[PDB]
Amino acid sequence: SRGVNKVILVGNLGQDPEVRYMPSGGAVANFTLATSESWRDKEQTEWHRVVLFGKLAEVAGEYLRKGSQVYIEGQLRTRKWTDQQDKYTTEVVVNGGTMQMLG
Amino acid sequence: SRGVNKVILVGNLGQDPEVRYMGGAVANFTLATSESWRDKGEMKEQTEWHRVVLFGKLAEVAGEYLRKGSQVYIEGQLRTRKWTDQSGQDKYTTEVVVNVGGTMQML
Amino acid sequence: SRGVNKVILVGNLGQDPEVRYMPSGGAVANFTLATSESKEQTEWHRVVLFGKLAEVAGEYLRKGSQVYIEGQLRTRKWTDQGQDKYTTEVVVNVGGTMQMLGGRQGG
Amino acid sequence: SRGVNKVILVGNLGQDPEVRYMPSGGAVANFTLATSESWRDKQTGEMKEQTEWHRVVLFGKLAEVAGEYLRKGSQVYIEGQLRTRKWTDQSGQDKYTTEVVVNVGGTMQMLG
Repeated sequence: SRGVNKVILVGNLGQDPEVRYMPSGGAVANFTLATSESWRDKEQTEWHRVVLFGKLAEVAGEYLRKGSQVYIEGQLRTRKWTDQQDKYTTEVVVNGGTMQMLG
Repeated sequence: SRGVNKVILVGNLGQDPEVRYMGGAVANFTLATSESWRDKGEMKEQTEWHRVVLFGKLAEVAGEYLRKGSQVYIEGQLRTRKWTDQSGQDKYTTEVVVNVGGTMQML
Repeated sequence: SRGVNKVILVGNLGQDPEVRYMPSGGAVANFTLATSESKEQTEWHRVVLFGKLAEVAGEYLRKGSQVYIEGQLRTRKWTDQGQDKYTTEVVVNVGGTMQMLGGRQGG
Repeated sequence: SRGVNKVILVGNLGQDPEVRYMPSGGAVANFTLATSESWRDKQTGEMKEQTEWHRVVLFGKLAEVAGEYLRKGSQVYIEGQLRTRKWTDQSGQDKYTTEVVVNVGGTMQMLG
């Protein structure tokens, strides 16, 4: 493998985790994570799209709710999709990655 | 300051850095990282392209010394910004932004 | 600079932060932070904070507090009553932070 | 599994890696890694340099890869965790060593 692609997030879920099961039986979870920065000339929030697979996805479905504080270690992935044109979404994907609930 | 938003990358510039002066400098370039896995059986490979943006001294350093193919270490944060393109379509871009608490190191 | 020296910790304070003032007047906080892998084994990390963050730690942190630490490794040499001793600490530098995560361990 | 214990290093080997094989059969490698930072004292204006030497330990394939390809002065990327281990020395002194340990879930990457 060439280079390093690593994301570390701590923040709060903006909604309940959505868990879907793949025909194979592999769990997949999605949720958004808020991080913010406040400074004096001000507050700016960043919303991260997190994707979890397998057991970690199942853990998210059991235990995570809107407002839950989690730690995320994942990788950046930009994927192309089209809808009713070309759209691109950059996600934080947990594959070597971990998820830990902090409350 | 509320939560943690941290990106760490090691990779190679996909082109020469674009440097513009505002007085603070702003530089941008793309970074390739790749993972290689073996098929279930051939050595396969996928590259990920990251959009990096630098501000101040780091941007100026990038313009001086970085070129297409340079290997760098980046520590920054994620920012998704919205723009409408000239067709009226709302578009979003996620970039890796290196401000003060971030670094860039040439390897 | 030359190379990268980065430690990232999430865990719980082993004791109350010890805050002392240096001759210079700068604040310094010291405490231990526990991390564990599960068979279960605990790693105790020696954390050192300086200035405003150290005072913040003394005000608001207690034994059992969950914190996030971003710092760097420093091994410092000190002699005992006369053998040479070394301690490796996680020191929160310019580019580092400490963030209170809320919640606390019990007994 | 409880909390987070992560070290990230980029630096240069201070020696060739020593690779011993355990009786179990798994390889173990160790070497020291130098990281340095340079800054100008904001109060005094002086230029300052400080080097930090890290003790790295690798297991399994990475240990073997290190023995094959890494040498003194090689630039590597390390991701691992901190471990402090206790030992009494032949003089009877309790001693402590903090190492950067790369197990499963860590990586070692040759740079350049």
